[PDB]
Amino acid sequence: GRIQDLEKYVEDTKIDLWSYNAELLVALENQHTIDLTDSEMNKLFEKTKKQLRENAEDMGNGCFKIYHKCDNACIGSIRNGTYDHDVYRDEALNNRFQI
Amino acid sequence: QLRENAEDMGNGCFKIYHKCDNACIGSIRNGTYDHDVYRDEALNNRFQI
Repeated sequence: GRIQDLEKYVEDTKIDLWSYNAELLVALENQHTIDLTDSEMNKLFEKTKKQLRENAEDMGNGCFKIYHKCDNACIGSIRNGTYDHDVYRDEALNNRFQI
Repeated sequence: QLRENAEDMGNGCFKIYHKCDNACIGSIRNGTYDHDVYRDEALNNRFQI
């Protein structure tokens, strides 16, 4: 009777609370991961563009236009985060703002 | 606020293209800085030939 009735209550209480509680935990982390992943994408994205003082336009689909013959070393340089803007800057601008 | 008067140095830094006096530095701080007054000289400096 009565006693048994209350621990059935206690049981269902716990499972319900935990179920919802877990449901939120899961969903909150999923969002967090998806955020963190694409944010790091954005962070790498920014790193490139920030490094590229002026030599990069924005193509319109996460693409950049480089205004100098950029050979394997050069392409690899931007990847390596060592790329000097100065060496090419002048020719990049004559190309970019051509008359 | 900085229309044509700031590059991005690459470490949360800006390069202003006019000798910018204490008033000028303080102006950007104060959020009153006109771009126009200096804009022309900033560009001749920035896109020098």
